[PDB]
Amino acid sequence: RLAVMVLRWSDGSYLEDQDMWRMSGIFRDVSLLHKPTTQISDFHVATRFNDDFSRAVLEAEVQMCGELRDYLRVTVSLWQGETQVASGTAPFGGEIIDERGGYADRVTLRLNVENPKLWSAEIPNLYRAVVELHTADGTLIEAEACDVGFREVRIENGLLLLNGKPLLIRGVNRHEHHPLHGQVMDEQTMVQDILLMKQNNFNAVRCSHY
Amino acid sequence: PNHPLWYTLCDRYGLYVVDEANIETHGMVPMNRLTDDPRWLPAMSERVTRMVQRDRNHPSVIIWSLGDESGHGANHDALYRWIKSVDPSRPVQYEGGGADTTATDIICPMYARVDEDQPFPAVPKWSIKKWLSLPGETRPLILCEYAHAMGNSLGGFAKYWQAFRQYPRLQGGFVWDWVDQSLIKYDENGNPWSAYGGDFGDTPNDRQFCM
Ligand SMILES: CC(C)S[C@@H]1O[C@H](CO)[C@H](O)[C@H](O)[C@H]1O
Ligand SMILES: [Mg+2]
Ligand code: NA
Ligand code: NA
Repeated sequence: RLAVMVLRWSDGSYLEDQDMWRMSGIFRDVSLLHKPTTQISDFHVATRFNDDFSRAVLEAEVQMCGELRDYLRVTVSLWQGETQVASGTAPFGGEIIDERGGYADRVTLRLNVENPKLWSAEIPNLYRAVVELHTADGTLIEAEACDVGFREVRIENGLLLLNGKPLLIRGVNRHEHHPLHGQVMDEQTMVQDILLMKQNNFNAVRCSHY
Repeated sequence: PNHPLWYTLCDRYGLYVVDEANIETHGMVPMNRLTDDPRWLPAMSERVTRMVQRDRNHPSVIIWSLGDESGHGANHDALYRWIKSVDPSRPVQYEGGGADTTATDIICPMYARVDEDQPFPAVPKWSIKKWLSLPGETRPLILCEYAHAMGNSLGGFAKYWQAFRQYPRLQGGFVWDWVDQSLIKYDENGNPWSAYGGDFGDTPNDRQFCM
């Protein structure tokens, strides 16, 4: 048995003065997650590019918790559909960071991608990154994953550029609101909103304000 | 460069002066044919350098100009730097080659409109409000020529002034121009009348465009 005591007002409320209905409760999902003792505790995915975006390096930093062991490995594999496009495997132990060494509990994988299919709101090309924590011999401990969009966002010479091109933001602010369920969101309502947005020539959304 | 007394009068009465080198090659095709040619650098240099040597002590002169309507050539960049080196006390401006080249401290277009872009290839005349905020652009904008006062004209003059007052980096301009270039001719009874292009048997000519 779980018991949850939810307070409507807190010191947190002082930072939650958004122009919206003031409600309370357990309004998003509750779940149980089982992880092994030796586990992926964090991972960051970066994509960097050459000048014409014909070449990319996918860089994945992976952190583990649990007992450090020589036989431990991380494999990051990148998939375009059912085709594996790149893969990197390494033991734990980051590069030297300072006078006390580096992160023994971290590893960075670098995968080369030639002619990456680029992500944008116009063509949302996605790859699948799979982060496998495993033994040298190939026994899986656990896998985490995410969708990867190859794109560069930067400001240059006073312009916001996506993949080297200046954006024109056709945006809208969107609160999480349902007339019957209040501030509880479901997949159907989210999908309805996105379809309507794109159908009406929107390409951008601001999570106002959270 | 003007008659020397002009600067004395501007010093004393109080007018800001743009002193301008006697260099205009408007009729060349393309406009920079001579100004990009190193063989014409000696002749151009003397029209700039000798102006500076004559007029550099006049307080009324606040800005030097490399001339007018001669495109943009490497000779302009050379003479721009010469002035910057010799007299740091005065900005240098020049309109040719699109009004915002490397030979000018001031965005100085001629007849750029307030709100309307005129996107000519190679040498566009942007809306002045738009010109200021072009990516990477930081310079002040002062029109070297605007509000062409030919005959019944100066329509839309207030639109410039509203813009000049609203935008800090829009710092005004020079109306084109002060005085009609009409000449006196006389009828059979000796009565004077105002003549323009073509009235002296001059041909080809550009008719009333001198006024
Ligand atoms: C007619 C344009 C193509 S050139 C135009 O002619 C004007 C006529 O008064 C002025 O001389 C301007 O300086 C010039 O830009
Ligand atoms: Mg508010
Ligand atoms: Na101004
Ligand atoms: Na004229």
